Amino acid sequence: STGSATTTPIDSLDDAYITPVQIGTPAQTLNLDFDTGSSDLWVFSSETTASEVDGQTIYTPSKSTTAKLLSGATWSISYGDGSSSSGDVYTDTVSVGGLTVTGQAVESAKKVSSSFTEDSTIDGLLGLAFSTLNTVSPTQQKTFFDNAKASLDSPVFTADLGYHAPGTYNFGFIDTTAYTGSITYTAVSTKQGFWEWTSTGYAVGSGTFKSTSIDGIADTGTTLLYLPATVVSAYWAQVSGAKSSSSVGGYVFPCSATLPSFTFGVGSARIVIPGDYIDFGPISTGSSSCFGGIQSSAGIGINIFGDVALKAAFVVFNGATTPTLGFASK
Repeated sequence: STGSATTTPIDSLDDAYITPVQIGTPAQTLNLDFDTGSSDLWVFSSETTASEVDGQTIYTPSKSTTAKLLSGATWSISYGDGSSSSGDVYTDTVSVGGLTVTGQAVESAKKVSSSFTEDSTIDGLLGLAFSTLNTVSPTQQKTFFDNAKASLDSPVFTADLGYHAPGTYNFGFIDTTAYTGSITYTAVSTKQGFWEWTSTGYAVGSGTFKSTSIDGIADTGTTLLYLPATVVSAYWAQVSGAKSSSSVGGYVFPCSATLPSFTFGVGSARIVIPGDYIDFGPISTGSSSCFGGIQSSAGIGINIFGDVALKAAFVVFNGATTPTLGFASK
């Protein structure tokens, strides 16, 4: 089997991407944030505290003839941005782009933190990291990809995120029309539960490439590109007036600037992020200070190849017995 679904930016900045997902019988379609940095499929629901729901579409398990309470199971997750959610668990039928999994754990939120409530466009998350990170207790649950894998034509999914435009998540096949050149594959460590890999270096604009190993994670659920402070300083030093602002929480730059590109290495190959992809707009409405799309990972503990980086590539998440990642230009 295969599936193919369009993923759409939630706003004009590509702050996140939503993909429609069918849950239950008859189908209830929710727009979920596909997140290769986590491993829980959770949704706003009829169980979510009413004051914490503000415009999201909810899953109502009592209206699904295939929903079954997973008795005793609870979940609770905290994300790198400080947001969180928790609740109980049902199993139900879940379809993405024509690919159907029966018995998928659907984690129903009883509580969500303010950032989720405040984002009316995201109805939940669909985790695509390794199932070892799933938070369901006492019986850990499998991701949608893990449950689908055996049925897929090939044990892979691909992320093709757009810049200020829709893109595609495919399951079970590699669309050879969706990229240019060849796909370069690179090793993955699953030891932390992430799609963790080592970039071979970087360049700023037209500058020379610096060969240096950068371990990080391919994370569709993180907006920006978070890299070591040395790398980030070298980038912003090429932008007149750019500075790190403790009050804003990262590097800002004059909105009048033209940003240089940023290149990252995948083996001997190179992925070029155009400068425009690094502009996240005014820090506040009407400001002439703009927020940078490349930020330091120093306070995180891990480097994160988020959407800023991934949207410049066609990315293969290869879930073979030994997983690997593939990157192609597009």
